[PDB]
Amino acid sequence: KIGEGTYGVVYKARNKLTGEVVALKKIIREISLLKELNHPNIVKLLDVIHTLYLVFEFLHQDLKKFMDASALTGIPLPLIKSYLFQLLQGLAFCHSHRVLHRDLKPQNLLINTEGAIKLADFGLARAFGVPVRTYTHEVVTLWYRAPEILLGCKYYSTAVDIWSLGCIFAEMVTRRALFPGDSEIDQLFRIFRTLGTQDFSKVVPPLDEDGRSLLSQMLHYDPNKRISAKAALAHPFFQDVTKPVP
Amino acid sequence: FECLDAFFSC
Ligand SMILES: *CC(=O)Nc1ccc(NC(=O)C*)cc1
Repeated sequence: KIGEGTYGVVYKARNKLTGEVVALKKIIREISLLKELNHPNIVKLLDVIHTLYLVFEFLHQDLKKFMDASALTGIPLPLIKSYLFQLLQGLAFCHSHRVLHRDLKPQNLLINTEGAIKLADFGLARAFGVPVRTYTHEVVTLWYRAPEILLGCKYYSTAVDIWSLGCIFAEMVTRRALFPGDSEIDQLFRIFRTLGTQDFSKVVPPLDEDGRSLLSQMLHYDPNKRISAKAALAHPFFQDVTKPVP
Repeated sequence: FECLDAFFSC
């Protein structure tokens, strides 16, 4: 079927009884312990079999296709805040379990009609690492990678994911990509030309001051000084998004 | 939610 996600091809050839309806993707095995993770903002891994087959919860439509359809109409600010809040919830859950994505981009942010947004393809940044363009036929989007991975710094941390979630954030406000680079060196040049003037006034105009503060904190070039999902959830940007638990 | 309605019904 339709599907081409980051590391393999996703579709639905079989099904198995009881109206299973899943997404099945073809591409150590500690990704089998990702089956034990449960969070409303994470696409649940149902099963995994090496012969390898991943079977994810089927959600069509991803944040990229939504932003593409919402290109001219834009996205309501409460919906942007809700998506960013849910993605930060998922990132905090994954980082508390020492699980990185290391290559977030809007194509692995699945959405449903209920309004929920879930992180997909997560924690498998070891099955052929993170994609890189070695051949001229390969594409590989670099628009959302943290500068430390772009350079080639070998030590990756949770701070990379935040950086990605930062870029996507700005994108949802402009449905124009923040750092649309076409090589590693051009990506670094764009990043450090933007960051080296930086309140994010001209680059994300429609975003209020709380939003620009949260964005600049999510887009610190230094990964050790980049904001965490925990601290970002406590940002005054989410003052009207936070609601008690019952 | 109206934005979602329109997008998913598209
Ligand atoms: C696809 C279509 O016919 N209409 C459509 C899709 C998406 C959106 N996006 C928002 O409203 C934010 C509008 C209209």
